[PDB]
Amino acid sequence: DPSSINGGIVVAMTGKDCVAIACDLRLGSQSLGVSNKFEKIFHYGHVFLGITGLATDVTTLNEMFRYKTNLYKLKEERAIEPETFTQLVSSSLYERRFGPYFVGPVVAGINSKSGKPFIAGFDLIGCIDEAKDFIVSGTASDQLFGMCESLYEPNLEPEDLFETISQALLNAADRDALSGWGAVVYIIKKDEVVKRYLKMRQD
Amino acid sequence: YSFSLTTFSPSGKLGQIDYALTAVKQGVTSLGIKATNGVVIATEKKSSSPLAMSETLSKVSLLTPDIGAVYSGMGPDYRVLVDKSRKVAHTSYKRIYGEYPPTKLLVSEVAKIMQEATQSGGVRPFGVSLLIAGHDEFNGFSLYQVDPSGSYFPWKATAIGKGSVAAKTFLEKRWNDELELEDAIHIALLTLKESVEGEFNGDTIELAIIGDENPDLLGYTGIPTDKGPRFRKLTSQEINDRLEAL
Amino acid sequence: TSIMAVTFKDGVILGADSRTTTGAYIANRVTDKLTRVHDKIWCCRSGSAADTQAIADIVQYHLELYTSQYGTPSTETAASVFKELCYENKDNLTAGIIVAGYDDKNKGEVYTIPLGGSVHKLPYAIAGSGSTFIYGYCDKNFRENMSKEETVDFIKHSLSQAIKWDGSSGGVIRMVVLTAAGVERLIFYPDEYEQL
Amino acid sequence: TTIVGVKFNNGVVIAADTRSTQGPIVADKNCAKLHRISPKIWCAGAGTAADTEAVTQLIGSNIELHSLYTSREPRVVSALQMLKQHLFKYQGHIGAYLIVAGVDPTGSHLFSIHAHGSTDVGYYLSLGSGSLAAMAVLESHWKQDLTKEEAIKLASDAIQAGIWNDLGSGSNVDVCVMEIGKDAEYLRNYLTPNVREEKQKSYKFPRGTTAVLKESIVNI
Amino acid sequence: MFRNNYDGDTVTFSPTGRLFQVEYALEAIKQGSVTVGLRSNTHAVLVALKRNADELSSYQKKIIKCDEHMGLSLAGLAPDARVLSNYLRQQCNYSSLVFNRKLAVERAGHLLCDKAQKNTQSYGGRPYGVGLLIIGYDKSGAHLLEFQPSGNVTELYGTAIGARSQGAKTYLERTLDTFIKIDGNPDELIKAGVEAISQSLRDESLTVDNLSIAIVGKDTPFTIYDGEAVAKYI
Amino acid sequence: YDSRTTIFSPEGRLYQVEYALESISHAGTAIGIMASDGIVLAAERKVTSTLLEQDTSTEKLYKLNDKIAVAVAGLTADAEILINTARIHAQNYLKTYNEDIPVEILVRRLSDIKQGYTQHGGLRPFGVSFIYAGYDDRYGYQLYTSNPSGNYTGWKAISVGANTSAAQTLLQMDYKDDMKVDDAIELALKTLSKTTDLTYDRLEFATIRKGANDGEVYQKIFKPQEIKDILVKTGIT
Amino acid sequence: MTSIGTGYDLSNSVFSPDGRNFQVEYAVKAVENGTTSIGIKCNDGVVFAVEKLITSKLLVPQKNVKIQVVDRHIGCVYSGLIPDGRHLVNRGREEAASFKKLYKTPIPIPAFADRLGQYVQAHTLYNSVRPFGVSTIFGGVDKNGAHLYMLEPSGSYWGYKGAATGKGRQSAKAELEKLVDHHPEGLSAREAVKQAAKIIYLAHEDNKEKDFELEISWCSLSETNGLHKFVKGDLLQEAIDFAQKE
Amino acid sequence: QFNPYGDNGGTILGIAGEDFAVLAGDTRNITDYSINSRYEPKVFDCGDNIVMSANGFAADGDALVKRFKNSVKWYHFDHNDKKLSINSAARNIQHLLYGKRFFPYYVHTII
Amino acid sequence: YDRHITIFSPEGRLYQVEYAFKATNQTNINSLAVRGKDCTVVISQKKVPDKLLDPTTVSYIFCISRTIGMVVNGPIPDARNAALRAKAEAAEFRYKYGYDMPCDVLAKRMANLSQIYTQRAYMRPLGVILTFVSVDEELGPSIYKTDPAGYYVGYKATATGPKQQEITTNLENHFKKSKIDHINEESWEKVVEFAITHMIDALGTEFSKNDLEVGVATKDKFFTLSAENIEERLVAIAEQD
Ligand SMILES: [Mg+2]
Ligand SMILES: [Mg+2]
Ligand SMILES: [Mg+2]
Ligand SMILES: [Mg+2]
Ligand SMILES: [Mg+2]
Ligand SMILES: [Mg+2]
Repeated sequence: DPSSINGGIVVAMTGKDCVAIACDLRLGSQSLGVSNKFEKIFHYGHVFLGITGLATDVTTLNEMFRYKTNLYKLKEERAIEPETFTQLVSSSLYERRFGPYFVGPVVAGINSKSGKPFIAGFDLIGCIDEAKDFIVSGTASDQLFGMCESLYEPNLEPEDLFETISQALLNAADRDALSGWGAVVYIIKKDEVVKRYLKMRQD
Repeated sequence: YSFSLTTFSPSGKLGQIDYALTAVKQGVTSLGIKATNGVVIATEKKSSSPLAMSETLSKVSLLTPDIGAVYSGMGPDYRVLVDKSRKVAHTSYKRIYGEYPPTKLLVSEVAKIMQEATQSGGVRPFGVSLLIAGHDEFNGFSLYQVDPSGSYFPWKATAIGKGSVAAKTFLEKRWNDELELEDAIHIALLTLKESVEGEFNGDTIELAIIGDENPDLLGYTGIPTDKGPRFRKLTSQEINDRLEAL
Repeated sequence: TSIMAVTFKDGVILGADSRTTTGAYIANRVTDKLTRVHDKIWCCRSGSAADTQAIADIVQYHLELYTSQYGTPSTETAASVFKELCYENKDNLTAGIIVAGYDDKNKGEVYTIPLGGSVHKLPYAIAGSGSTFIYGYCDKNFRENMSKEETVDFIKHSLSQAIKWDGSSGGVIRMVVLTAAGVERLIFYPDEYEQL
Repeated sequence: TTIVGVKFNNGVVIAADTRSTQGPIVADKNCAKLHRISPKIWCAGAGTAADTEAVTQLIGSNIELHSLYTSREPRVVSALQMLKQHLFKYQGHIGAYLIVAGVDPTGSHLFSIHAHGSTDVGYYLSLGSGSLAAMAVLESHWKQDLTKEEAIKLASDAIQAGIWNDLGSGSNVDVCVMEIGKDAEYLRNYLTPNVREEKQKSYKFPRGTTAVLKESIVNI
Repeated sequence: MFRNNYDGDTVTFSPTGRLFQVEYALEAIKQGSVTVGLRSNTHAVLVALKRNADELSSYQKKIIKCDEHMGLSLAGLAPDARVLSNYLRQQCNYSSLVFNRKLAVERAGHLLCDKAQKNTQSYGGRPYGVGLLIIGYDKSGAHLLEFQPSGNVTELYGTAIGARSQGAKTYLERTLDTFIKIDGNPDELIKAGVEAISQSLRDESLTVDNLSIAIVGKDTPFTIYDGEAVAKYI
Repeated sequence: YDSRTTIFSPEGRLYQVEYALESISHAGTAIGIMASDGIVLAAERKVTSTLLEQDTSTEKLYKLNDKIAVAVAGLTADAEILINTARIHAQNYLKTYNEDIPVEILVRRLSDIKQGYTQHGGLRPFGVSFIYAGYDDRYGYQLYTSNPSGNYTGWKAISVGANTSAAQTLLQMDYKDDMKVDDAIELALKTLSKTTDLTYDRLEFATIRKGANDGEVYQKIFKPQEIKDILVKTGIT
Repeated sequence: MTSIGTGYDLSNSVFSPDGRNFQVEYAVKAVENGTTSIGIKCNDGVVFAVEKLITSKLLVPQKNVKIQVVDRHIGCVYSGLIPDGRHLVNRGREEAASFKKLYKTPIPIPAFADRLGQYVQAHTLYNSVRPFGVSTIFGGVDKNGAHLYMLEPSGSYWGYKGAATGKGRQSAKAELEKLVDHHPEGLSAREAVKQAAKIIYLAHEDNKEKDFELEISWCSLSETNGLHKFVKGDLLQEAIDFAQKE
Repeated sequence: QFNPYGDNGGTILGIAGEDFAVLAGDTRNITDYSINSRYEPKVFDCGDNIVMSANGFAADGDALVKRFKNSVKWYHFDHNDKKLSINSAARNIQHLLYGKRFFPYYVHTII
Repeated sequence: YDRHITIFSPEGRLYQVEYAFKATNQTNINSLAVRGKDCTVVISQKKVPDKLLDPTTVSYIFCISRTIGMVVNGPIPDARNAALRAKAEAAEFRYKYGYDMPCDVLAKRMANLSQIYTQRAYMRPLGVILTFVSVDEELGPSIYKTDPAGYYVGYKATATGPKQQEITTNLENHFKKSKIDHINEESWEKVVEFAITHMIDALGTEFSKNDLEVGVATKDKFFTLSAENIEERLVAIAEQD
């Protein structure tokens, strides 16, 4: 199936006045690993989007959303919020109901007005996972579910959230042949965003 | 008729738009007043027969839960714009974002609709001007006029139609940037009272406000994050109440 | 499903079981398969429930339009409209429909429209999965010009037997009576028809 | 999924479980399956989750326009015709399966609707993977002329049957009560009989547990 | 002077209910040269006078076969004649392929009528400005039809259209009792026709260059005589 | 016959285009001035009442993207149509090439749309003239105009709308081939002051300049009070 | 009347200041130049008759048939621009076939009347066509008996006891009226045939200069089993002899 | 599953002489093991001294001969009864056949 | 242009629409509609002078749906164009939305179609005034009237025709006196009688059974009266012994 040709994973988690989102770096073609630097996480203003699945669609969706959000900012005269972007992603996906993009997007961000952390996931045709502890996606989503349900607890400080989402991603990835090969982690607060590249197994 | 019927004349003016405005200037007065905690829009309900029931018609229309409109000029042009405006709010905004459009963008869509009638082949421009009152989370309360040309301007207060010159004048004197909705309602009434020839009660006046959220108009409980609509039209009773203790 | 319609001396009676299944699950045990498309023109439904509801709906619309423009449509005309929809869309419908009506000239009429969209006028018609089991019974017990009571009995006996043998049939027996006096709905419960 | 509908003497009640599943995995353990078509018309869905949500929104939008246009309260039968005609047009490919309930100027209504466009009507209904367990309860405990409190209890018992017996279902009960003459009453997590027990330990890592190659500030 | 206000398009009645654009179309026929049609019970015949531009040019065809049992002659707009006769060819052909049936001449006339009519009731085009004489031989015998720009088609024993055609038309009325009885004698029916068209000559004579003749009938497929083929009749 | 928009006059003139230009010469004046390190856009507002909500609008200047803005003269509603196609064109280019659109390329496309209306289709032309201010890494700071003829030209300084010839004269007078963006502002305000038929409530103002913090390009749509404070410091108070 | 509506009579679908459409009234003037045609409703049927002007002896007798059949049960005859008449009948044939295809029963006469009417009035809606230059008399037998109608260039139609149009219509109408007065109990189809021949004969005195040929058709329950048939042979001659005696 | 093609048997035979040609066919028409007709001609005079047989699926064969005869009719209309030469008939028949290259007449043509 | 197509005159008027209104009086007949407690009655003059006409085919009243009746003031072919359109709209509405089209909703719909002909050059307005009646399931007895300007409104009662101001003032006076907005009779017959009596009064003429036509809406259906029932009504109000 198309959603397991290139491989890769995304996970997002909420913490106290923070959210985090993470992904691996792999792009392969079946068993052949090809790119060691294929990030799966993008941002439009202060809203983050991670995307797993077919790499060509990952790239396409990014461009589509940069396009849509840029127009939004121009017309609305303010940058899009995570809640609103979430609906936009959903309807964009559903528009292709019968010829869908083979993706599993994930949204993370902090609403500029409430200061409230927000995450969501989607199936390939736009169904929204409204859950607000963690969201997982990709070829190691089973592993991720297991890691998150285990390691997660609510209202982690950013420094602690960083360890949690890191260990969830790293350990899930090492049990998946199609994921891994590097990772990036974003810790997102109101006034600061920190990106980090994790050290992991290279097999 | 596959050619524009609005064209430029040697003075550079566009006749059909001007004549559209003339129709507007001929219409019954209507007005809008923006307060610090709300906006009011108002018009007179001239019944073209006493056997007619004016309640069955509505010159003030809800567009979204937070946005309403009133008009001067040709009523049927207005009615049709109202239908189009409600639909475009769903088709170009709510179905994409799951949110109602903010006022200025909805005003902008209606402006497009009107601009198009002044350029497309085989059609006359709309013969109305709208006043549109709204609220949205990031801009607060606003008030716009759209003209037959598709031009729109934001107002603190204004009047349109027949008695608009005197009404704009009255409004210039009484308006300040600290009116509360109740002041704005009161002033709107006093203003409409000049324009009104004939009867003047809660039955010949239409009046709506964009103000606080009304949870009691939601129709359901249980989603606490769910905001009531800010738009409310005043009853005949409510309008008479204010009129006696004017 | 077990559906039939029977002309008699004063008009026509439609009958049906009330069972709708998906697999071996009875999704509806009290289905109403007797569907009205005009005052004294009704139909019995078998086959895909989506298809037969969708067909009857559009036929009701056509006959409403017919009425405001041309006057009262005939039973035949209603059968014509059903047929046209069933025949033209044969490759995408599973609908076995009996059309039954009353009027002052013909009294009762019955048109069965099998899969494929052909149409057949008949003094009575049986249809649906359960009808196979009652071919011989109905042939031996139907008379032309029965009374209302004799006709109710015939259908009760007929559908009771079809329900007995057919897993796709069951529930209550529904009947609609079309005559000059108007439209009458009847119902019979298992404890009545299972003893016949 | 387990959804049910139950009519009572003065309205209708709708209820659902709260588990959504990617295969044998639970994606959302506290999902919301009770959707609003209009203030007093609510629906619960099973089948393809995106189709169920999308079609809900489409009709809700149109019902709203219809209502504004006609200056009338939306009618349940209108949602019914619009939905079934849309689903039929798509020949089953929109995998929506819904129980739609409501009150309007003509009274109180309860319908089911399937992906191919067929509809049923009754006093009590169930859909989704847990519908056989729920229907077993309904068939055991329904009676005509339920009070509101009895129809809530019955519908809530039916969802429970699916929560406990259907692997496709689980977690919490949500109900909406639509009574004639009143505001619809949406009860989110009316029941929460499945709280995780406290874990045996905290898995918070000591800070610095995770190896980093490089670090940098991103500018929004 | 008043007519000038109501004659701009075929979609405008004059205050007395005239369509001047259709009336003007009739005048286009008078700019053509004369052609005659006539018939008995066994044969139908056309005679045409062909024009040249000068002594260096050919003479323009006036007669067009539409099928084995049907053809026509024209006076007026040549392009119009090309359009309408191709249309007839198609209708005859359609009748043959689908029904294995020769198109009746009466039915050919009706189809022609309906097509021309449409041009007279809608904005955008113009009436056909050509006249057609149609001969044929079908199951009900020999036929002659006259087509007008208005679409109106009339069944006649004989007629003439085009410039100076009144003379021939008078001669055909005058000789009616005689020519309709010329049965089993095609050359004699042709002679009557040549004689008729001769009444429409003004200081000009029928030659192997300008004279065109057509005939159809019982056991006689639609045939067109030009050049030396017409000499025996001159 | 001059009602018909895509037919030549007997002098090979296009009347509707010419009349559209007449209409524009009666619109609120807009200036654009290019400095060595920035561009200035200024528009005097046609409409004035005291009850007009001057803040929260800006209806003569528009961002087309992060790097390009326009100033409008003519039917504001006509403008909005073309402004919206432009924003879309700029986004398509970004989507296709993953680069920002070169200013001239965006300009040429809108000019082509305008041109189209002059050659086919029977619809009236748009009654707008645009001054485009933009930056790209190929040509740096740029200034263009376009009018209903569908013509476009590049400028070091320019005006459109009412009193254009009066404005052009002043700009021809006090323009140095390499000024500084703060002077071009002053010049702009002076020139609008010398042709006004002048307060902050009647002005819209924007700049595009090197952010100085650092190496990047910035678009500022001046707020009303900002316009006030810049109106005094240049002695128009 | 102002017969000429100067400035409002130059294109179809334009309302004159008194609410007339002059093009339609002009189309009527062409109908008044046509040959006379009539219809007589009888006891179980309808009869049609038309005057056919023998413009030249070159016309072949009994050819150039004017009365047309629609479906199997409807006759049509018209006066004015004959090709407009065929055009309308072509439309009627499609409408009839289309009705018969969906609904199986032959199109009822009032239903057929309204199909023709809407089509005819559709041609008074736009300047891109002209009105029909015919008045059409038509009808037949259905489940409700005999029906006879006349349809004008405006699209206007009504049912009739007897109908006349064309040049000699005033004369014909007068005889139709005497006929009505004289037969309160009804008129047999055979009788109506003869009486129809007489009437066309009397009307012909308006075109007395030219010869004419008589064409008659009917549709009757007892005579043609409710199918449209041309009156021929002895019955025809019997009516011709009768008409002449008067 | 609708099969649009059939096989009607029959055999045909063309031989050219110095100043003549011959086209022969049997008159039998078949369906599987049955005889539809013992005399159903399949060699046709198409005019202009052109004879033709399209053998195989008789429905396609008939259709092809029909289309060709029509092609002659129009050739004559277009060119004042000019004889269609045999080489010209052949090239034309090429086009009729290749026109249906993706849904072919299931026949063997000889002229 | 502005005297011929629906574009603005310098006074911001639409002449073809104004002229379209003039067309509505061309049939020279008046209608009135009145509401009862539980019915709506529509009445219109019927003038059939030509004795060759079948009077039973002459009607300006139409059964739009099972519940909606319509009476038209204006020429019959524009009248029948509208009648056909409304019938189709009402059928489509029931099919799409699953309930009977309300009278005011049908009126609005037709009003909108009408406003479109005032905005698009190529279509002319219909020269008609459409009075719609029903006993609506939510609103009760209802009268909604539409004009060639695309305007409509609901009415306590209304009248249309050359002598409409006469009939109108006759009704206003009655409704002033009465202090309610409908006729307090349950019997549709009494409501019909009322309407005939007040029309006779306002027009200064008597009527025979052939001089008018009558439609009646109830909760169940809209129906028209035979000349026989009309006569029966005329007798009910006969003041001579
Ligand atoms: Mg996965
Ligand atoms: Mg791995
Ligand atoms: Mg490896
Ligand atoms: Mg059973
Ligand atoms: Mg050759
Ligand atoms: Mg118009």
